[PDB]
Amino acid sequence: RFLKVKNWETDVVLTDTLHLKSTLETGCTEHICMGSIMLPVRTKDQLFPLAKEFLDQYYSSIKRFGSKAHMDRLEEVNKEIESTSTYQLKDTELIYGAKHAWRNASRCVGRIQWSKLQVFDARDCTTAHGMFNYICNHVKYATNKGNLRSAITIFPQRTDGKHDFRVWNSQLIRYAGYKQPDGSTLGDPANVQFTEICIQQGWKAPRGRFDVLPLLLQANGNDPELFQIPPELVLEVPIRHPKFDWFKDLGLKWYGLPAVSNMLLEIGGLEFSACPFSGWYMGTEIGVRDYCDNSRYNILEEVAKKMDLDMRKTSSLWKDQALVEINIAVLYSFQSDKVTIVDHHSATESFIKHMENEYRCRGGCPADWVWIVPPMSGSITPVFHQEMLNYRLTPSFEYQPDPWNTHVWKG
Amino acid sequence: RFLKVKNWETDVVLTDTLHLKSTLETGCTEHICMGSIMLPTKDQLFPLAKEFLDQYYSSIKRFGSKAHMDRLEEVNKEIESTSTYQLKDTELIYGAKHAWRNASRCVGRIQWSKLQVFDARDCTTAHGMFNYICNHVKYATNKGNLRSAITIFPQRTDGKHDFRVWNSQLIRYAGYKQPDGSTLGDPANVQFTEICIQQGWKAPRGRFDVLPLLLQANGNDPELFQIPPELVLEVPIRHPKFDWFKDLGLKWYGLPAVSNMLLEIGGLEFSACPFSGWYMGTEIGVRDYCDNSRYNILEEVAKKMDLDMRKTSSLWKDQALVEINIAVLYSFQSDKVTIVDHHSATESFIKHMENEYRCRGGCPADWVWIVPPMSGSITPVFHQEMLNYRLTPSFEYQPDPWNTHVW
Ligand code: HEM
Ligand code: HEM
Ligand SMILES: Cc1cc(N)nc(CCCCCO[C@H]2CNC[C@H]2Cc2cc(C)cc(N)n2)c1
Ligand SMILES: Cc1cc(N)nc(CCCCCO[C@H]2CNC[C@H]2Cc2cc(C)cc(N)n2)c1
Ligand SMILES: C[C@H](O)[C@H](O)[C@H]1CNc2nc(N)[nH]c(=O)c2N1
Ligand SMILES: C[C@H](O)[C@H](O)[C@H]1CNc2nc(N)[nH]c(=O)c2N1
Ligand SMILES: [Zn+2]
Repeated sequence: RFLKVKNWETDVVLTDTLHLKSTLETGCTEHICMGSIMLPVRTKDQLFPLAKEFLDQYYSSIKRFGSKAHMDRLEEVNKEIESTSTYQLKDTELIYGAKHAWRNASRCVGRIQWSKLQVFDARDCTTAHGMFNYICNHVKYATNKGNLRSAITIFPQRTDGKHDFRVWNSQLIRYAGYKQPDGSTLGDPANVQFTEICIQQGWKAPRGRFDVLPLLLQANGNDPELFQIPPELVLEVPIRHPKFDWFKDLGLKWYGLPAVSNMLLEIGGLEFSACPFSGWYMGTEIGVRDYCDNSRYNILEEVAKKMDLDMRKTSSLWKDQALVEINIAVLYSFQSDKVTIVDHHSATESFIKHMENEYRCRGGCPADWVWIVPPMSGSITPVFHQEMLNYRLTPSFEYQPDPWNTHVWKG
Repeated sequence: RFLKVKNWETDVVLTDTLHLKSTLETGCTEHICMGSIMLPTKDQLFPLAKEFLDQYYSSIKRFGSKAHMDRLEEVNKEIESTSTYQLKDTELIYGAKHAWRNASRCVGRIQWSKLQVFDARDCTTAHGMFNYICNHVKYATNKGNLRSAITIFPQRTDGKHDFRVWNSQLIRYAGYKQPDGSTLGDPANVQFTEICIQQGWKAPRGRFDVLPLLLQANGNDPELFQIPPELVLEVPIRHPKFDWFKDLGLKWYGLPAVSNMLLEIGGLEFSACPFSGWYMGTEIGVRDYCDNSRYNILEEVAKKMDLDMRKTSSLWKDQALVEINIAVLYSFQSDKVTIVDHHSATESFIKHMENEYRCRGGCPADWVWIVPPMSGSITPVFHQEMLNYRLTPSFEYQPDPWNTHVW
């Protein structure tokens, strides 16, 4: 079967056939759409079909489908599964798998880059100290003094679900939040709970507005351990504005390396519960969400104050106006310091070209419109006008519960 | 089966049960979500009639009463005998209101119960339709203090006698493609504009010519009527700071009035049912003015602001976008014509969702349409999970009449 998506700005119509390879559920049914819902120990049983699916895909990608090499590898994995209940990936399969999970990530606007990804194989890691060293090297390599390179570090796979490797941080680099006795928050309100766990675990908190959190690392199902990332490895950018000289005196900065550490990578049925990955920022992630969400740094008021906007009625669009300035500042700052960043116009335009290339070469590109459209200036970006189809392909990146809700403490 | 929606800004969780009364299909499956796709007999009719009358009689605290049963009885026998039936005025009014209440793409539904319903079911000609529409326009406009309204022409019969308003909205600006290759006026309406001329409209060939109405009564060929200019309220667009803004010579109309939809009540189909409220500022300033396939004015405005147009990363589009939108709102407010900003509207809609969950057990909402086309994440609806499903009575999209009509 064929499915058409239309672009309402251009009238370009594309045809999707890739959706036929879809497996996991969407959350939707014929009676309900769950498109805006944020969240809508395997037996040998289910495992071999998932392994076979993956290896069939891998072998097709290299033009070796049905070769003796393909067949030998199927047989090898088959035996390993029946014998050990699991199997190990070859390096080439790990690399391919990790690239494809990014390629398949329907909420990611940055996918034009999916084929350039440095994969760090960390499957020999055994301890939290070992995990710390791997993560430092990833941060240093990815940062590359502001000339950001995409990277993923892959720690050993799940075995019985009692021995998981986890990075407790949601991102490698994030700022502490501290709830004060008066109800106000200092630093990032998104990180208060994780901050509290770190304090509990022995972190000495500086208690400022921009304290880089320590890494909290769990190896082999053991209790996690704290480590401070060497400060010299943490690239940061002071935020200033090209025309407003008072913008610097708001005291804002941000880190250059966006690096998601809480997701689960699934490859051929195997589960990698610690797989920190990083790229570079789109300006709005910082300027819109991190700075201007009410539940975050929430700087809209202060910025509009300093701009002396009319703040008494919302229909002055003072918030919208402050919002643009802040985002100019973010892009300006990163550019001036030579730290890789992309604005939401360039990123979305690039994504539309990627998406069309994908339809032509692959027969589709699953995409989640709710996430792909930037959180400011929605309709003046080309993705707003692009119909998208959302479905799940593996290899994939999945949300998993925060580890403090599940971990069984050893003490 | 009982489903939760979470607001990620406030942590408020609501429980949706109303979806279980959902009837129509979404376009989505467990395998593919189509949330972003714009368009995804006697036996059939009695279930539909019954379902409606059951909820009507429930709404008036008289479910399972004799009057309930007597009407179920009466409509029952009227269908078997006539193959259709007629709504009581009370039912028509209740259904029209609920069609709006159920409109999953409408952010303005806090207003749903204040809707003036004009029963035009006695209409028989295009002139009659014209008369009804002028009255609607004048009533709704109300010298700038806008009032919501719908006018309901006769229901579908054998489908060969449909009433239709060929216009997509009651009031829109013409569009003419040029020898120059470019487009004068609104590019959205080029096609409709040519059909008007081909049907006899003498077009003035300007940038903001109010289109004539093209009305189809009783399946006949449609006819042209100019809305009395004095009834079409327009607003000159100026800026509270930039004096030069007026020199762009931008204007918009005060009355948003969708005229191409199909209203379904209790299985009956009302293919001509123009309805109107009042604008959210972004509809004009973000979409009408700045869409690249619309008036597309960003470049000209940015130039007047002398912004750095060298590079996308200076956010000059974004800068000019805000100003343009300030100008729309400012002008409407100055001239005393009802308008709402996206901040106020979305805040109202969060309050409305609350009410609906509490009093009805849910509220169908399409996030892709509800979140404004500018400044999304600084409005509360961005952070609000919504479930989208189809309830009846409803408004439904219908194919442009010219692709259906035989002359
Ligand atoms: C190269 C630069 C990149 C840019 C500009 C980019 C852009 C984005 C943006 C704007 C989002 C939504 C973020 C949000 O609103 O929180 C996103 C989400 C995502 N991206 Fe990309 N990305 C890039 C690299 C990557 C890489 C290297 C991977 C994995 C290998 C990746 C996988 C994802 C996933 C899994 C999500 C969803 C995260 C979640 O559900 O929490 N991204 N990306
Ligand atoms: C009271 C003032 C009103 C406001 C501020 C309002 C707001 C909106 C907005 C912002 C949209 C999205 C339209 C677009 O972006 O093109 C919308 C769509 C819609 N509204 Fe409301 N609305 C109002 C009154 C009404 C009334 C009176 C009805 C019906 C009686 C209604 C039913 C709908 C329907 C059916 C759609 C979707 C139209 C389509 O799919 O093309 N609206 N409205
Ligand atoms: C690799 C990469 C590149 C780039 N430009 N940006 C990123 C950042 C990814 C997102 C990190 C922040 O996401 C947070 C903030 N809101 C949702 C939360 C992540 C999340 C939460 C939930 C509940 C589900 C889900 N799928 N994802 C990562
Ligand atoms: C009553 C009312 C109040 C208010 N504030 N605004 C409105 C205007 C809403 C609709 C006018 C614009 O809709 C056009 C332009 N883009 C989509 C098209 C309507 C449409 C098109 C298609 C293909 C499907 C669909 N459901 N609706 C109406
Ligand atoms: C409720 C809604 O799904 C939620 O707020 C989403 C909307 N779109 C998003 N888009 C991106 N890129 N990131 C997000 O966190 C969200 N949040
Ligand atoms: C493809 C996508 O569904 C389409 O562009 C939508 C997005 N959201 C919208 N939202 C509103 N309110 N009105 C629209 O016309 C659209 N267009
Ligand atoms: Zn869906």
